[PDB]
Amino acid sequence: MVLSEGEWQLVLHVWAKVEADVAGHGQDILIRLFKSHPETLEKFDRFKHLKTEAEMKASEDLKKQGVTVLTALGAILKKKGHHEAELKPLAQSHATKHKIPIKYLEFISEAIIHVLHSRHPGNFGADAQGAMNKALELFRKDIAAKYKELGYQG
Ligand code: HEM
Repeated sequence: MVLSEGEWQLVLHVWAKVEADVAGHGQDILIRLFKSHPETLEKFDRFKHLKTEAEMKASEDLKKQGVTVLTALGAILKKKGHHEAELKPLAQSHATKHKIPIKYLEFISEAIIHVLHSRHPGNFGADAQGAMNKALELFRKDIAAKYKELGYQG
């Protein structure tokens, strides 16, 4: 799949708003993920003991992880589809070291869309959400293709 330039503009226009608060959006997204799909929190050894949302909000490790996730995703989106080199190391560690199924990448995609929609309604109407969903489906499809070359799931 290939996004048109107008779809990329819609994705990078709401992303520039996310980048005004990367740690705050990082937290929101990871907590939304962990609440919605609590099975995903077990993949995180450093903070799978967390029991409540208040403990998640106060964790400095969880916030730092959110910043890591969003900074890497932001570097991939800004490539506008030319992201082959950025995906390689990412696919390798999620498929071989952490073992994250594609399914979980779908779950965090859903968490991203949920939080942008709540925080940025004005910049995240139907067309901007359709373009963000297309940009995350492209990311997932490319990463699933790399998992397959690496010897993992699909
Ligand atoms: C937008 C999708 C995602 C991006 C861009 C992303 C990015 C990263 C990055 C940059 C790192 C640090 C370097 C590395 O280990 O490769 C990381 C580590 C990790 N990621 Fe992801 N990730 C994503 C989704 C997930 C999901 C959905 C899970 C699990 C449910 C997951 C679990 C982990 C784990 C366990 C680590 C290790 C954390 C620690 O250091 O102990 N990732 N991820």
